[PDB]
Amino acid sequence: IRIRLKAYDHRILDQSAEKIVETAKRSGASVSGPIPLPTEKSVYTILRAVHKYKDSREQFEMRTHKRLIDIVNPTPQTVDALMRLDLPSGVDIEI
Amino acid sequence: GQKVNPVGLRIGVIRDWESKWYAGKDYADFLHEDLKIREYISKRLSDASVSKVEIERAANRVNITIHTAKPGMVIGKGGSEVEALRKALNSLTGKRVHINILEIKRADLDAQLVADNIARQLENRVSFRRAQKQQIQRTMRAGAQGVKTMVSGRLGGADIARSEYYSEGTVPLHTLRADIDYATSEADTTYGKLGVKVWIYRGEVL
Amino acid sequence: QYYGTGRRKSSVARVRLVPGEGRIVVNNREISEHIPSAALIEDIKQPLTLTETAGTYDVLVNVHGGGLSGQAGAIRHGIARALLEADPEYRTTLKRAGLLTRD
Amino acid sequence: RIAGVDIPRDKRVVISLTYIFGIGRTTAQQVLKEAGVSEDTRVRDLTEEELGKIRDIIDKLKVEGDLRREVSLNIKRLIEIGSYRGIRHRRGLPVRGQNSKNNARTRK
Amino acid sequence: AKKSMIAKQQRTPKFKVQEYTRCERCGRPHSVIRKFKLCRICFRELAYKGQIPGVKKASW
Amino acid sequence: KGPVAKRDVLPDPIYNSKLVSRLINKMMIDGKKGKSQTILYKSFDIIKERTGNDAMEVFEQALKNIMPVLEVKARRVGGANYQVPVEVRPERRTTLGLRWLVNYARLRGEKTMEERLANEILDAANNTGAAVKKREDTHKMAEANKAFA
Amino acid sequence: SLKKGPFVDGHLMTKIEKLNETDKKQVVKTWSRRSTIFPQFIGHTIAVYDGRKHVPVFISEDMVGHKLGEFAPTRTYK
RNA sequence: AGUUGGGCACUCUAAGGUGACUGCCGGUGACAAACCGGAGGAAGGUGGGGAUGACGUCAAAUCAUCAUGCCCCUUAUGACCUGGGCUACACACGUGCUACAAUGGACAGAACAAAGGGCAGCGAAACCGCGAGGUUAAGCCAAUCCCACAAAUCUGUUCUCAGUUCGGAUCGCAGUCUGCAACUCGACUGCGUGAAGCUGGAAUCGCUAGUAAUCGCGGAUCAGCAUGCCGCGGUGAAUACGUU
Repeated sequence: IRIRLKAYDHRILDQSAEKIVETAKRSGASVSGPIPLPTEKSVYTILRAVHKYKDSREQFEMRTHKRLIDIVNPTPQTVDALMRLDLPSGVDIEI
Repeated sequence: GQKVNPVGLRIGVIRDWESKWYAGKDYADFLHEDLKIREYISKRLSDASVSKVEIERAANRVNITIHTAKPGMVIGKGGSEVEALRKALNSLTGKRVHINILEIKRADLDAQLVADNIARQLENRVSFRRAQKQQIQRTMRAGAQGVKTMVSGRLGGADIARSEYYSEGTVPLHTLRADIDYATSEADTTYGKLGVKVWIYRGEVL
Repeated sequence: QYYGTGRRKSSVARVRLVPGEGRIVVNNREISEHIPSAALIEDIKQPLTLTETAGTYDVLVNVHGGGLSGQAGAIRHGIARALLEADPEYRTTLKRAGLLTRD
Repeated sequence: RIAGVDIPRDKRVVISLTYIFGIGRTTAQQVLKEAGVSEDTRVRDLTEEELGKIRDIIDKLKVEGDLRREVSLNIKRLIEIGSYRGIRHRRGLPVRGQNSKNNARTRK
Repeated sequence: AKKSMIAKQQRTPKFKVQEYTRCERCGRPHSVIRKFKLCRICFRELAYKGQIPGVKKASW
Repeated sequence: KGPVAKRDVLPDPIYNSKLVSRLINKMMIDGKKGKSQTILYKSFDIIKERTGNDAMEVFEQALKNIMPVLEVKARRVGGANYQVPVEVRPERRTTLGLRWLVNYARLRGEKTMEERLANEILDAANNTGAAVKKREDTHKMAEANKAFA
Repeated sequence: SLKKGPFVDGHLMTKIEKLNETDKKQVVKTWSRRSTIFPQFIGHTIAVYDGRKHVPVFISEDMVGHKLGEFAPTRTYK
């Protein structure tokens, strides 16, 4: 029961993490807090000009934030609660 | 080599994304689909003065939010418009599409709407010297700590083009907390193509 | 077991000072077996010589990252931190000689 | 001695054989391992038996005897029949294939 | 001479190795990225105006 | 603007001294400080073996014999290009000594550097090394143009 | 084609077979400069299109281990 | 074999906070503004670095990213296909890489990293081949598995500056991969050759600190191609008198 939540901004991931943790704990999941997981970022160095001026460039950043949540106790009530969770698209839940 | 688009700079800090979804193995497909959707809806509602459109993917489900400033026209009879829109969007995408509409209070503060109005006025043969100051005063009366307009291209004078600037108030494009709405619009006229750049300063957040 | 953190040039050192004779262990190895160029060694020993701690404490260190120079820097930083945790009486001696800057 | 002019003055047996047209570094070791000279010696400080073994081993190989003629024979083969490669070889141009607007100037 | 070459790229060639990439927005070669499938200029312009959900300005 | 200072490793495992560490810092090609350290240690060992004298005293004598007291800068008085002698500060004297030592040692030419450095140090301590010749040449240059000061 | 065997076009192979089946004929116009030269191609005069025109070439013993384009320059340098 | 039992101390990781702000003392000073030093402090005087580039000049560059008025072709300046060419080469010039050497050559043993990519994709391990590489194939949608066996460095043998065990250019032969296809026109490997070069004149360029210099690693584009561009780490200094 390993919930892999990955998002682009922590500002949204924090609310989803708090909500899932609360929903799981209320029944007895014995779930550990949101486990901070290392981020993965990819850079895209790009020429800012059209034709000339190779030296001029612009760098855009890819940032992805993900955190793990593990549930120990079966407590199928927790699974039922998890099944009915509706959150924004930035979470991309994956068990 | 001059100022960068403020919108492209404030993103990730204060301004929110105009698109939100984690794409698994289909990021390019989702991107192109949403680009096609935006182009379609823009060329369809151009007569409705639409400013922006955000989209969210909900696992084979699409949610759309439209900021119109005049939804009465976008809804029309209610079922007619929503159908003509959602049926076509589902046909293009092939999956479920859901639509939502939001009204805009004080439409004079939206960059895209003001830019489109100025482009229409210019295409309507209205004098820029008037339109610029008129829109500036309208925005200032609608509530804004700073506004600025730009008009460049063949204004009908001669084979020598120029760019005009009109503004008032504080417009600190360098301040990283300004929440400035910058929008560009094009106006294809009989003498050529004109470009309008309008960035509006509504206020900062502490 | 006086513990002290040490970092330098993308390196990390976990130093724990235990009562012994002065035997220093680096990832279950000796000083020379892992750190040639005795210049670094005497540099690592600078905090141990400024104060009277010749052979009153054994050192067990776990290092990771950086290079030999950065590893020695993190090692000496952690040694200084642990020895300060042991006896803060002479904090001025080390501060005058550095070891509390984290370059 | 070996195949002609010898160079046993002060070069080790491993590198002394390199001066011969047809022997490099690896081939020198391949020969000396069969000869059994330990590859740590100077040619002038050798016995008649070891020298004879080395000379026979070299005679068994193509060392400066037929290589300089086989190369020219192949060159003529690939020149006499057109062979744009061979045309470049004859004209004094790079043969393996390289751009001409730049370096590879070693051919005129 | 853009839409013609666009249809060319769309049509499956005799040898699959002939296939290549295009922007699909302006139809340009020369640095169309695979992940985004957009060219340099279009990619920059779209990233500026809110689109491209995850990408932001880089700095470090 | 204003001036600024700088420091380096003062101690040294063998031949503990500030100037020895400064020299070790010099002759550091491509940042390979370990190679310079090893070469200097081997050269000092060769100095102490070839002669029954401590390398410290020989090194100090060579430094003092190489220390250029007077420099000669450039002063473009119109189309004259005059050269004016200059009093060298002790730090500048030491830096010039180290520079000349390293340069003439690498210029000597031998099987290995350590031998060149040992020979150069021995000659300088005897007031006969190439660095001493450079000192004498600089002193003569300063003398020729001493009329300016 | 290195270990897959010598490479050759199908049309050129069919033409060379129709040629060698009974006897030699006039020069053959072929645009394939990539195809190799098999041992059976000896005596078959063929004209390679070097971009400008079709240049005839006669195959021989020393021309089996190479390709056709080796005997059909595409650029002129006097 | 950190694998296992046990734990979340420490490192590390990712969220919220504190901290640094001329904050305090001495001195100078118009008492202020401001400056030198000092103590506390991890950080002292915009701490180090990146984005943030005003009005305007250069009718600077781009109709070839896109659109674009005017003019022009329109059974053709529009459109389809094979091959060649875009890689030419008498000579010169910028940018970058390799050397001219013993701080090094060749060989043997040992050790420290960071960052990032991976689904028709990365591909361990095994077998085979003097080698580029081929077959089977675990694992990996990823802090797990792979890319990926880091190099400089240390420790040992040896060469003594011989156009050399430096240089490998160039060349003949024999193989490997890619892809319909490698001659014109790719890369890599083994055998043999090894050319010039012995540090470079006019003059000129970059760098005031983890900088230069030096040695490697990954990535985009990509079937295939990297001395090119971006990023990361390892070793790592000297000067700054003073504006003539």
